[PDB]
Amino acid sequence: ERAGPVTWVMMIACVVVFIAMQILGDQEVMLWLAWPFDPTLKFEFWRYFTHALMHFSLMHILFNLLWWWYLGGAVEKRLGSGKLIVITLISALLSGYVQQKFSGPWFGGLSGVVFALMGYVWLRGERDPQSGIYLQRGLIIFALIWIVAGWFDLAHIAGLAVGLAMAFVDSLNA
Repeated sequence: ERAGPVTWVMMIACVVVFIAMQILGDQEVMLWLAWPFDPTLKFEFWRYFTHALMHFSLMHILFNLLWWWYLGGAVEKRLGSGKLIVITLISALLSGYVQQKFSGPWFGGLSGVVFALMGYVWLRGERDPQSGIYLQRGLIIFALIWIVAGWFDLAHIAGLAVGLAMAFVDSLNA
């Protein structure tokens, strides 16, 4: 009667990891969950996705999970659990890949997924007001501020581009 099962299972997953991180420390958990730092480790495939589960502070997590719950829960409500899973897998895969090239393999966070969900929801809403999915200009304003804020350290754009591409492809139905 609220947010769907994919919205919830992600939130719990990131909660479990964040706690493990508190009890064991960041390093120990990064060591097993981070994008491979060494080609020998390229067959531990969980790492191409599991970087997205790790958060480094209670604000880090809370801020991502608020967006995830609002955006992801809207995608799962209007479009189903299948669509969220796939936006989530592809975006984590790709924003992890771009991020790793920008700055190496020691990173974590669901914000690549979150920027895919923002691009997606906003474009789908723009091109396809039908499916009940839309992003307020207030929130699109918060997206771009968040991006330029990131450029001044006050993944993102890669995420953004995946969500915009997927939403385009999904809105070729006029």
